[PDB]
Amino acid sequence: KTWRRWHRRVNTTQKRYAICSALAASALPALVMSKGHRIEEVPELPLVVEDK
Amino acid sequence: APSRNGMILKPHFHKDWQRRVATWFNQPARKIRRRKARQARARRIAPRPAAGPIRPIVRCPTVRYHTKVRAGRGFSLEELRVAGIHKKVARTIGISVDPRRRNKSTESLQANVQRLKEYRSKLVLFPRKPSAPKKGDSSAEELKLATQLTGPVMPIRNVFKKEKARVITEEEKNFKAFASLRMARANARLFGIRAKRAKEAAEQDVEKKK
Amino acid sequence: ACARPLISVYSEKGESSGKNVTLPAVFKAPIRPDIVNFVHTNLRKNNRQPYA
Amino acid sequence: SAHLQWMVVRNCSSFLIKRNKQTYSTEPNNLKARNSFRYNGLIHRKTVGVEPAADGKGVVVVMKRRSGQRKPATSYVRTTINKNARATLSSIRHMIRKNKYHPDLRMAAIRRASAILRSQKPVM
Amino acid sequence: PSRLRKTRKLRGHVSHGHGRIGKHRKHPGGRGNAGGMHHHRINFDKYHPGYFGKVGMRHYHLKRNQSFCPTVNLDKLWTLVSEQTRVNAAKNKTGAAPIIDVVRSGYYKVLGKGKLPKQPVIVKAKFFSRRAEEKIKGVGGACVLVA
Amino acid sequence: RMIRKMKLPGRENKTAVVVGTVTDDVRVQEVPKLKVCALRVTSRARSRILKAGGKILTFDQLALDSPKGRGTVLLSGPRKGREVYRHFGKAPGTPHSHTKPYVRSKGRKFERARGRRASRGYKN
Amino acid sequence: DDLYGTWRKAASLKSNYNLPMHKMLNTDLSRILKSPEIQRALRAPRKKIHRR
RNA sequence: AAGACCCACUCCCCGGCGCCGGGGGGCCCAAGUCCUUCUGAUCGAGGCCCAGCCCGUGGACGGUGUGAGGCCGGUAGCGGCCCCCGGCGCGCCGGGCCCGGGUCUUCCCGGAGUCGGGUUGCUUGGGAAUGCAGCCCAAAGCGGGUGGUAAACU
RNA sequence: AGUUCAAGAGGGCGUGAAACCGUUAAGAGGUAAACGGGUGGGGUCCGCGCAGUCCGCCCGGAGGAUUCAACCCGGCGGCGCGGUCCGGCCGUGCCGGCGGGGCGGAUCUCCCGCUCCC
RNA sequence: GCGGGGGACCGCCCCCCGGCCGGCGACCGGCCGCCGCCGGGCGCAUUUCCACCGCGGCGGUGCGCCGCGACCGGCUCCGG
RNA sequence: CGGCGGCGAUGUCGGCUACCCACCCGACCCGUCUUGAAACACGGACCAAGGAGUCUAACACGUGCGCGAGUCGGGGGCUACGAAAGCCGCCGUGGCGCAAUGAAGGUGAAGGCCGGCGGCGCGCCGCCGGCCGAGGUGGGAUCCCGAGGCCUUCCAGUCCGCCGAGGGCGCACCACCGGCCCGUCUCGCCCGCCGCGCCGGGGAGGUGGAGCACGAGCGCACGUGUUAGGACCCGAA
RNA sequence: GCAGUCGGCAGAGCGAGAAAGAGAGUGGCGCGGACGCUACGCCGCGACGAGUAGGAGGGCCGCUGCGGUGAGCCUUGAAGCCUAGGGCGCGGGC
Ligand SMILES: [Mg+2]
Ligand SMILES: [Mg+2]
Ligand SMILES: [Mg+2]
Ligand SMILES: [Mg+2]
Ligand SMILES: [Mg+2]
Ligand SMILES: [Mg+2]
Ligand SMILES: [Mg+2]
Ligand SMILES: [Mg+2]
Ligand SMILES: [Mg+2]
Ligand SMILES: [Mg+2]
Ligand SMILES: [Mg+2]
Ligand SMILES: [Mg+2]
Ligand SMILES: [Mg+2]
Ligand SMILES: [Mg+2]
Ligand SMILES: [Mg+2]
Ligand SMILES: [Mg+2]
Ligand SMILES: [Mg+2]
Ligand SMILES: [Mg+2]
Ligand SMILES: [Mg+2]
Ligand SMILES: [Mg+2]
Ligand SMILES: [Mg+2]
Ligand SMILES: [Mg+2]
Ligand SMILES: [Mg+2]
Ligand SMILES: [Mg+2]
Ligand SMILES: [Mg+2]
Ligand SMILES: [Mg+2]
Ligand SMILES: [Mg+2]
Ligand SMILES: [Mg+2]
Ligand SMILES: [Mg+2]
Ligand SMILES: [Mg+2]
Ligand SMILES: [Mg+2]
Ligand SMILES: [Mg+2]
Ligand SMILES: [Mg+2]
Ligand SMILES: [Mg+2]
Ligand SMILES: [Mg+2]
Ligand SMILES: [Mg+2]
Ligand SMILES: [Mg+2]
Ligand SMILES: [Mg+2]
Repeated sequence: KTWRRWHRRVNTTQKRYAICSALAASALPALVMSKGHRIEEVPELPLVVEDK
Repeated sequence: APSRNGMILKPHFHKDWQRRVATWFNQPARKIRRRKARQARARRIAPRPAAGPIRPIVRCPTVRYHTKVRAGRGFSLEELRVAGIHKKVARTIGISVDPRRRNKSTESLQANVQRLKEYRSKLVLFPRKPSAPKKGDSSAEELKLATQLTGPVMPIRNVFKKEKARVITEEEKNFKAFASLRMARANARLFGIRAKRAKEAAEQDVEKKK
Repeated sequence: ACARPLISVYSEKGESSGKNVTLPAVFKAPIRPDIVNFVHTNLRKNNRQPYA
Repeated sequence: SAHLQWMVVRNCSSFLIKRNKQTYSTEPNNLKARNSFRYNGLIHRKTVGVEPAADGKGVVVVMKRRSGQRKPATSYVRTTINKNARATLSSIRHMIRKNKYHPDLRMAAIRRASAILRSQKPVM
Repeated sequence: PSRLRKTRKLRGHVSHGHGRIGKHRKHPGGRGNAGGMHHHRINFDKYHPGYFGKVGMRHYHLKRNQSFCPTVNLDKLWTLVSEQTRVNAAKNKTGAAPIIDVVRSGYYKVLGKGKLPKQPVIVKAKFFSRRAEEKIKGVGGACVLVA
Repeated sequence: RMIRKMKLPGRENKTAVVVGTVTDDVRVQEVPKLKVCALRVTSRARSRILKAGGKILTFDQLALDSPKGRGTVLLSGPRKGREVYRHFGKAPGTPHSHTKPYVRSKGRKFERARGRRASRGYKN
Repeated sequence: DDLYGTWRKAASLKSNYNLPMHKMLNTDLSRILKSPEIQRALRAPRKKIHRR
């Protein structure tokens, strides 16, 4: 049927929690290399380029 | 058949409910279409505010909500009469009108009258013929500084009369709230029967002399 | 944690500018891969067009 | 910390191979290529790696530096050793033991130096 | 997840967890709450006492907003106001007691459950409990009826 | 509950340890100095304890402070505090059984007539 | 730092959100275990294999 | 609504007409068939330096002898051009409309075989009858209807 | 014979399974066949088996190598706060204030609008 | 008098400072010292390092296939 | 074993298994209903492909996550994938939770000590003030104190760590005893005033309650169970 | 049971019938040392193992499709299918 529950609501505190945890993990070099991004020559992992 | 300890349930699924099931897969489509209709309306009435006309302050009835004020359908005809606005020009300069609404108290009447006089103070009225201004129309400075207002026009807020800390008096320290409530319920319950008893025992005792 | 270092902000040509932004505290959040995977498995069902 | 990064990557890394009732980690500085907490080459503050040199002769040894942990460009220090086998093992054993530099990886690195050097000596 | 369901482990077993003797038939016992007075009477009396029968007066057109009276206890009475409201009243010496209007915060009646902290207060409510008003008088304070 | 359990005579200068949540209680007017270790502390409870001059520890800090838990009071919340236990017990519908039944709604026509009044057949 | 906040300050661009709290603060289990405080309280290890 | 007393502006719209600044359709718009090599065929594989082949607001897709950002159609772009149909402004001719608010005084005002009642039948959560309909009775005007328990008084 | 890379793709033609059938090869055959356990025999292929293992240290033998240790220069890295070397940065640290600001508060108190009053 | 503006207070946060204290092992520099490594010199062969040889010894692992013996130890069944 | 032997390149070595054959022992054909099937019980000639506990809603309990006396934006609104995600707080309306009980009118969750005064005859039977204050008993994981003691020539002599007779505070929880709230019953004396009434409030003792007695809920996800739905699939007259 | 891989910052203990400290102070040459530890791991002892209906656990058993990942495989040959070939796993299967 079409009226299978396709959609799942997540609590807002948990959605912000997961954004916080994923951001926090995107600053540790082991976890992003274990994700497989080739970063073995980037000069700093929270890689902030200036606003130009 | 029921198992052990559990709730007795009455699901209302004994009809042919699956023909009349209303899925909401067009929910963001309805939201996105309602949004575009809202911006099309706001673009069409270009200096007039987007939400609509000004709505009065009404007290909700029916004791759960009677501390809360909210926006009513329209300003009533006596509110427009005290504000000195014609009931047919009100809807042309953007005032909601409710002919059906009575007033029962002075204060809500006066609050919505002051709302009308606070709104006509903010009303920037464009001249009807664009190259010729007229008598009551707004001046060319507020015409050039006219903007389209978003949200409700002067939105309605609950104001709370905050009370400072007072020294408690002996009269309030001697007032018995629970006793006064119980006696109030008793007097309201027994007003008619005590009046009947007093009238009967007053009129029937005149048989002693008549 | 509570120690927040000084991230260097980089430029167009990739060398380090003199600018420095102290690290945001969201990068010191608890990294919770079970919660991230829960949020992912429930939010990723929300774009699903129905089939029947 | 390292134990936290391990509890993240112990089953969900891209270097994880789980085939034929075995488990391997294809990480660059993983001596023994073993998915372990001890032999993981990414999660530690101090790591040793051993791999063949850029040219086909010699063994390059990799040491992780203390300061720039979040800075992968200047993080690893590479040293090519092109000596005889005994001298190369003496150099690696002195780099690990005399520095006290992550000392449980001493003969994993020594045996990896021996394996790369044997692989560099040609077959008849 | 259908892959964590019991039906995946039941592939290969003949009766699918419902027995060979007494099978999975259609509705063995009636539909819904059938036989609640006849053959499910033991369950209905053992777990739902009072299900059958008719008690009390009818009230034909009940308006639930009419009997609306959300209550508050005296242990949460100072949670309606801010903390500086309590500590300024604690430190001052004029006896200037703060007012708590519980209608303002959203309650109509004050019942008195907890102990009330030793400082004066003026409490406004539509109704009061007897124990609530006597505890406010005991701590020193006033009960003010509002409508 | 944690206030009164550390209030007992002989439990001064000593750490409250719970392996659950320290939640706030708003029917509390004065919060004395508490040294607490817990898994989670709710945000207002942290504000109240830290404004009271107390310390909030986590279990890794507890392990470094007292490795054997000396100077500790282990505490628990009410394990029958959940509303399921009011439904648990003797079956409601047996004599002297003060067990809450499962009702869709509560009211005068919801499970009040037959087995619950002497007038409507019988009372247990 | 204004979208998600620090721990001392809430989120300026959210209604009521603060950074989530760490269930343990020092996650360096090796640094915890070989620190002297625990090691003085440990008993002697039994490292000897008593086979059949 | 009309009369009297005051206050107060002469601009709304129709029929024609010309002039000024969204929609359909059509035609188009970046860059490799470079050098080797595999093949039945390459769109595969390697290379293109000191511009790290070229374009990239285009690396969606389809077709082309496997597999294509660059072969082709397309894609992207507040990109172009030509028609068409509007909508939107100003201007002219003819015609229409020659209009209001306040104060006081004097007048006027309402829908019937309908409401309502009884009964019958259906319907409703509507329970001494929620609604509808048939039949019978059958209105009033400081009246009528409603005010979720039938009825009388207020 | 020819086309095609391929007819081992030939106009119900990609792949072309199993049931079933034909033929070739091999083995067998009176308790219907078939099966489990245990061996044996023969085949098919496999081990590219068929004089059989290297590894580390030491001794000896001749051989080769501009080669070891130690000292000089330079670079890199690791490690007593080098008790109390110099300087920074950070603190889910605190105290101080002739401080300079944002936010919030059911904490208190000079101007404007508005409503009666001559 | 109402509503609003102004001010004070309080709390928290941010930024200047003045001072302790902690960390730099989720977060450093400079010199000094000790060490290790790399490169380049000097060193020059009773040292070092390569590759071969002996049916060499030492220690580990296995013998290509088919076998046999010896003693040790465990469990058993007997016998003198 | 610091003991040995034999055989080897075109006919031999090994290959437990894998194809065929031989032999001894075992061995009745599966599925199903049934007390009992190899059954003279039924279905099944063979092969391929399809083919049966699902989804929605509700409830219960368990478990996981987030926040927590709260929680939740699901409906609305603002700003290719994206119909997603982010935000709103003067969008928490509202749901469930924080309070129950009674048919209902309704009511609605501790008290003691001290100073003053046979009214009666609260020595007893209220209000003026102050103080202390949310119960107890038994068991109870943990934790606290410590008579003494844990040797290296021997007397001291200190600090740290460990052990410990005994004594404690006692988590959660259980059992019991008191206490408090609503219904109802019995007994009995008072207290109040804007109206002193067919008024209002109180006490003691039992007793009915799905209560209180210093919270534990809400949302989401998973799993089982019971249902309403075609409801595991096929089947009527 | 094992975080004790506690190494020229060394000293390599903790199976042993008998509560506890291989405690600390002060007076009377040659640069060496197996393995380990996916802590959801590894190791050690002891006892046990029938199973219909039924329940639970583990599946590096299998199919399809999606989200990540393998600088994966592939016209120097993918899927599929056949096989007296080699094997692995208790088995599903590979
Ligand atoms: Mg059952
Ligand atoms: Mg609108
Ligand atoms: Mg079974
Ligand atoms: Mg069956
Ligand atoms: Mg079952
Ligand atoms: Mg059954
Ligand atoms: Mg039966
Ligand atoms: Mg069923
Ligand atoms: Mg019967
Ligand atoms: Mg190419
Ligand atoms: Mg293409
Ligand atoms: Mg193509
Ligand atoms: Mg290309
Ligand atoms: Mg092109
Ligand atoms: Mg093009
Ligand atoms: Mg285009
Ligand atoms: Mg009906
Ligand atoms: Mg009436
Ligand atoms: Mg009535
Ligand atoms: Mg072919
Ligand atoms: Mg073909
Ligand atoms: Mg074919
Ligand atoms: Mg033959
Ligand atoms: Mg036989
Ligand atoms: Mg059968
Ligand atoms: Mg039978
Ligand atoms: Mg059978
Ligand atoms: Mg027979
Ligand atoms: Mg049959
Ligand atoms: Mg048959
Ligand atoms: Mg099939
Ligand atoms: Mg639950
Ligand atoms: Mg879409
Ligand atoms: Mg159940
Ligand atoms: Mg069916
Ligand atoms: Mg079903
Ligand atoms: Mg049918
Ligand atoms: Mg078994």
